[PDB]
Amino acid sequence: FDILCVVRDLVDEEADERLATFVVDSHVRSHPENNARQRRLQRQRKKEEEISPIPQELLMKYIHYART
Amino acid sequence: RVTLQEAPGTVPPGRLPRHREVILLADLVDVSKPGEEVEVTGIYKNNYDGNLNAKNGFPVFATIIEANSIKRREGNTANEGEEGLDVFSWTEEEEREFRKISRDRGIIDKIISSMAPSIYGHRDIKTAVACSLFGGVPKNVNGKHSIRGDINVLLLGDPGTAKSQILKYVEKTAHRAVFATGQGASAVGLTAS
Amino acid sequence: SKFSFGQATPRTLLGIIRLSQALAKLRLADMVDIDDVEEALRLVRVSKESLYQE
Amino acid sequence: KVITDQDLAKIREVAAREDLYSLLARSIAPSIYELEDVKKGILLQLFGGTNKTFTKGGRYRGDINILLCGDPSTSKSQILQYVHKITPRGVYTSGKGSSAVGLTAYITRDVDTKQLVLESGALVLSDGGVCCIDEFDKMSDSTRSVLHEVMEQQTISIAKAGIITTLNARSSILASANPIGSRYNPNLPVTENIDLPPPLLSRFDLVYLVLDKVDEKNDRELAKHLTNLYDDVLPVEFLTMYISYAKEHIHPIITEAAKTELVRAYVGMRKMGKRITATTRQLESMIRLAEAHAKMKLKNVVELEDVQEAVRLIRSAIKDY
Amino acid sequence: SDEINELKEMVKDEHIYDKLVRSIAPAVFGHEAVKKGILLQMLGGVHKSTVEGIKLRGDINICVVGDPSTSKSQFLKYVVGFAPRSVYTSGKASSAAGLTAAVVRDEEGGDYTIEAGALMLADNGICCIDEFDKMDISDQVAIHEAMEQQTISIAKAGIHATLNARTSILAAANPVGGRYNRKLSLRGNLNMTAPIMSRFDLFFVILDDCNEKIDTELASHIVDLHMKRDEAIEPPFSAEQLRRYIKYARTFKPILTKEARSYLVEKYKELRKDDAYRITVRQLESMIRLSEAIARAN
DNA sequence: AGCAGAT
DNA sequence: ATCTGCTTTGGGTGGGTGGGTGGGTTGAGGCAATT
Ligand SMILES: Nc1ncnc2c1ncn2[C@@H]1O[C@H](COP(=O)(O)OP(=O)(O)OP(=O)(O)O)[C@@H](O)[C@H]1O
Ligand SMILES: Nc1ncnc2c1ncn2[C@@H]1O[C@H](COP(=O)(O)OP(=O)(O)OP(=O)(O)O)[C@@H](O)[C@H]1O
Ligand SMILES: Nc1ncnc2c1ncn2[C@@H]1O[C@H](COP(=O)(O)OP(=O)(O)O)[C@@H](O)[C@H]1O
Ligand SMILES: [Mg+2]
Ligand SMILES: [Mg+2]
Ligand SMILES: [Mg+2]
Repeated sequence: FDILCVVRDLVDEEADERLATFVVDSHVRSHPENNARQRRLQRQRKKEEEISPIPQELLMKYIHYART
Repeated sequence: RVTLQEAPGTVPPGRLPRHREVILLADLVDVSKPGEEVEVTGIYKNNYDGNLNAKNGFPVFATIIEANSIKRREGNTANEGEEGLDVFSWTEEEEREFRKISRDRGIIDKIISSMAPSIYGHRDIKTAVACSLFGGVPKNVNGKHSIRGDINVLLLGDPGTAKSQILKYVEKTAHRAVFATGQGASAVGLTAS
Repeated sequence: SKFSFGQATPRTLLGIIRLSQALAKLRLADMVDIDDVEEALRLVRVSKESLYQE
Repeated sequence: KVITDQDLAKIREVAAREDLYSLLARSIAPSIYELEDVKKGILLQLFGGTNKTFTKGGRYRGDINILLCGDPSTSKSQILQYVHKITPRGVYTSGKGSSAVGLTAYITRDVDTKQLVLESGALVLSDGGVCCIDEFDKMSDSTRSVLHEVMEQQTISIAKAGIITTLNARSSILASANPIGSRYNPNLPVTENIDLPPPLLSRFDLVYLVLDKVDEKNDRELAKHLTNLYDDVLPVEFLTMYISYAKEHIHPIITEAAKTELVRAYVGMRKMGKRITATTRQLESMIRLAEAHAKMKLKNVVELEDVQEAVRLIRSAIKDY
Repeated sequence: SDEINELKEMVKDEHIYDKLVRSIAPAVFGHEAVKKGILLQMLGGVHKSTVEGIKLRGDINICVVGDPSTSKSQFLKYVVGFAPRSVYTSGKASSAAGLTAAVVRDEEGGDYTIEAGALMLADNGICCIDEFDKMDISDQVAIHEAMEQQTISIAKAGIHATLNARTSILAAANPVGGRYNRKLSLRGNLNMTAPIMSRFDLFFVILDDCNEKIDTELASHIVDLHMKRDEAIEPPFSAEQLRRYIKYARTFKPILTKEARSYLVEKYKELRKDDAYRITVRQLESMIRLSEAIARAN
């Protein structure tokens, strides 16, 4: 195994504060309720931009191109 | 000719799966391989079969599909919201920009950020996952020495620390991925039988 | 004690009477003599105890 | 190949008899000696308690499960054979026995026709009857799982070979058990000797410990009876017809006096103990046994005597067990 | 038209939340704490998937622990006979598949085939396991992924697949000892391990008391069940009424308000602080699930 | 070789 | 009425785009589940 990543769960009040805030904001973001196809794509893009600097589909194509 | 069978995911639980036969003419041969999910577009055709009539006792015909295209659905359950028969292919304009994104100075770290963004922290895990996804370069020195060129990662953590979610994301993003669980895998299930 | 093969049961009574009946059949007499029962008892005793005590 | 008004009148005439209970008990298995309590319990089991179809509530089983466990010397397969003979519906089986048809529904292939056929096992074929399992001790774990599902849900569910089906198995059980060693040790508890899970031997309505304690008088009497084998009794046909008539027509119901006596007896059996002497299972056992005793008299109502007889058998069963 | 009027009359009630809880499994007696959990499990939570294909669970898993003869199974029996899709099983499952799927191959040439288990058959339903504490090691391990990722991954000779197991588990277990011991903690009394225990949203413990008053009251009710038959059970809402409202509630997809968002973070902080290992990041999502379920009931 | 068909 | 022509048994001197609910059935070797 080239890389070993050990993960620990330690109760730090500030660390718990940030993680809970992020998780609740994510659950709010993923809620289903929150041209027609063009509008759907635009809203999905706006939602995605908030947490990922690069689009996921563009990232998949980029990784494949780099590996090829 | 290939024998298509209902995917276990779609067949109702506990029932037997139906199957059909697909005919792949030139340029479509060997695109699909055994044990893989696929999305076949073709023509539903029927012809006369004497043996089928003899066994059933009624004049029932035999039906087949004449493939017109194939899309590899394996390991892409989370990419169903995408056009084209290949979702990991590029136009001549999308690779004239994969080359602007990449001259910028911090791509090596905007790439690490874009790994499973719905997971809060774990920067080391995301870095390892990105490294494994891009992988090293295999090399055969003089045709005598073989050196591996891929990176293996192990996540050894506590219960609720977003490991399985990272594995699922890597399954989504990789070109060819297979997911296996501890006791659901066998010695010959992995490798070959 | 632990030496005993197994405590006697009604099966043993049925076996004893069965052996006595077979012995009487050999004797060719209807009336089952006490001698046949005694011989059957000796046979059951020597079946196991005779060699176990050795 | 090698019921009538008169039958009904004869049945009423026997029912009106003051000494009906001991009469049926004796007639069940004449050749057995001095096992009155066991015979009485088995007689109650044959009739079976009332079955309840409930709206706004789950189904409540009227069956009685009895475990006949003790030393190998005593007569236990005899009683199972007798019960099989009497029962209007039932099967005979031994756990881990290839000869028996099988306790669970299983998918097979017809050799004659080369087709797949779903074959019901012994438990399903005992629907409405008594399924006597001779060797309860030696059983496959899967068999002990299907038995748990039957005694709990009273149905067997099979979902293999493309088929998803459920089969009714509303059958009573009368099993027999033997000790781990060559004899039953009174010092150790029943559970250790029986070699059955507590979850399993907790489900029998009555557990009978028939032990062959060596006594001069008892051995004398048993030997005298056996050798002599070389109080009226009823023919088996009459007994089975009577049982079928009662089981098909009579449906006894509980009353306020019976409701008072049941509550009082359960409370008394709880207060005896901290050690838990009795559980809510004993209440269901008592009500079922009272219903069966009412059925045997062909009565449509459960009186104080029925509940009192049921407690006497249950308390005695809790007694040596 | 008539049924709709009934539905409106139901929602307008102000006791509605209490009435539904008191109308679950009327056969049992005096276990309102458990009944609230079962009702919330039927309504469930909102199922969400992130903007990158990561799935967040929306099913509530409940475990019930108690001494023998404490109506544990009576709760499972009601659910299977009431819930749309459900499957009653036991930890020591007889079939080869068990709680999860297994591969079985017919004689000679026949290739391997998947035989569904309990968790697969109860897809989109509720899977009731009668004795959780007796499960097999293969299923004990295999239940890890089913409860959280909602899939069963199998890679055997010639066959590999991911099988959907989107089910809510309602389990019943016995104490490690003969009876639940009040001195030890829930961890000590149970044979389950920490990773599983964190996968259950709720835990309920049912004890056995020897009080004379409670004993007489319980005995009376059981006998009246057989005596009066239907007349002994008069829940506020009949089975048909309750099943209709539950279907109506599940069409609601409540969201989290601004005030609740900040509030929900503070409560997790308090829960974590008191722990310092029951509480993990999962308990934060459990409160989101239960909050949605409670909202659906209203 | 017996039976199935075309001139 | 006469002339022209195909196909068996059962078996590999028909085969595996005919299959194994159309019969040719022991022997060995690999795999999952059971232990
Ligand atoms: N009334 C009786 N009391 C005790 N034993 C009896 C009685 N009547 C018969 N027996 C004996 O019991 C034998 C029949 O019982 P059986 O051999 O089936 O015993 P079991 O305890 O059921 O089982 P096992 O086969 O392990 O001995 C008869 O052959 C006779 O030996
Ligand atoms: N609180 C209660 N309310 C109503 N009935 C009860 C109650 N407690 C026990 N009972 C009665 O007890 C009978 C037997 O209990 P049951 O076997 O269902 O309990 P359990 O907890 O599932 O058992 P076990 O733990 O042994 O599996 C049930 O039929 C039920 O009628
Ligand atoms: N750092 C994190 N950021 C976001 N979500 C997290 C994080 N850690 C845990 N989670 C939550 O935990 C759940 C997944 O737990 P999982 O990784 O399956 O447990 P395990 O690590 O045992 O596989 C997800 O719903 C996820 O939202
Ligand atoms: Mg995991
Ligand atoms: Mg016997
Ligand atoms: Mg139970």
